[PDB]
Amino acid sequence: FLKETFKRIHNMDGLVTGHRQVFKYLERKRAKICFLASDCEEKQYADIVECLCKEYHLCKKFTRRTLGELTGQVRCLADSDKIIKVVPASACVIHNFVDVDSF
RNA sequence: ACGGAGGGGUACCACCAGACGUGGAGUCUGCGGCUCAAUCUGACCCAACGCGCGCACCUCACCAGGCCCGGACGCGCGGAG
Repeated sequence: FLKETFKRIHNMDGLVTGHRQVFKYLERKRAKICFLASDCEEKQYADIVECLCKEYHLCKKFTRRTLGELTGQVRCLADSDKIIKVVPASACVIHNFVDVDSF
């Protein structure tokens, strides 16, 4: 599951993408958790995240495209259908947060 | 319609009887010309010329130079590595 609330989040946002955003959201930000891209371009790219997280709230899952799905980071035509390639993301972080059903 | 045709009428944007003026000097203002990078334009008998309701900026159109897109909305492509 996990595919509807993000959308409810996104209308008020809370998810973020790109390396600069996450780190600035990793430090000095209310990082609840984030579903990573799962060691894509580089593990060390994300080992910077895991090391800091375990040194300083999240987990991992293999579903990057979905990360671009719940994220409004794909061109969605008015018909509510897929158009462009679901833009892979990785920064994952969640802020406002406003899951429990999963745990 | 016109008549250096005829007959009736009329009005100080016609005259008689008079008055006050203008055109003469300096100046305010608008108008053609000359000039300039530009001296933004319209209107030319009555029926254009202190008229288009006060130009240091704006007004502002013209002259010499510089920021901005404030390119709505649909199709293809790319885009958060």
